[PDB]
Amino acid sequence: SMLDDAKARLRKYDIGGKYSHLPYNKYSVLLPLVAKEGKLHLLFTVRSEKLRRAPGEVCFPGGKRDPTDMDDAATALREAQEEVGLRPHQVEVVCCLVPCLIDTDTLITPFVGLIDHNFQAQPNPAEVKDVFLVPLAYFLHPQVHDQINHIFEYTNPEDGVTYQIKGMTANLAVLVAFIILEKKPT
Ligand SMILES: CCC(CC)C(=O)Nc1ccccc1O
Repeated sequence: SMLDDAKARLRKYDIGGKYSHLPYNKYSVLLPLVAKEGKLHLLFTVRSEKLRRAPGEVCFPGGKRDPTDMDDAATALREAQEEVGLRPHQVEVVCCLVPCLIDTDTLITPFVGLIDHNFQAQPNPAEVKDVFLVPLAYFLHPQVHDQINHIFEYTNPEDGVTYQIKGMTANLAVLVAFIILEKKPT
């Protein structure tokens, strides 16, 4: 099937725990895959205008590891629960993609998760101003804008609202699209 095909592709790129013990400042992100209307979508957040770091920006759910987390995947699941109400029975963590090195002392680890069809987002307004879906196929032919720095613009045809997606978030989206959608009969 569509969902079984996605997980089997993703598993070939799983690095597992290989880099997880290194002595960095540690953050995790969850890349949430949702099936709607016969196609795969990614779920994004818009960060609250009140936050210290990157207020108003598009990002995946995520945050800083804390002492309660059993491992890096637990960080990503805790944060997703707090930000959008995703419960653990509603997500299957399929793999761990290549981590992102920043600022010389920080390592951000991305996990891909398959989301239950009955999940409905409950944005926590102290952390998240908006939640939206983008079809995975968009990231193969994006609408690009140069700020020189590449910025994707996505307009939701439901309401005509435009979102800007950039940086690590945009890079990870393209990576997941390539993994899952390259070389497929139509
Ligand atoms: C903006 C939220 C995101 C959560 C994973 C974050 O805090 N990133 C980050 C961490 C350390 C240095 C720079 C950064 O952008």
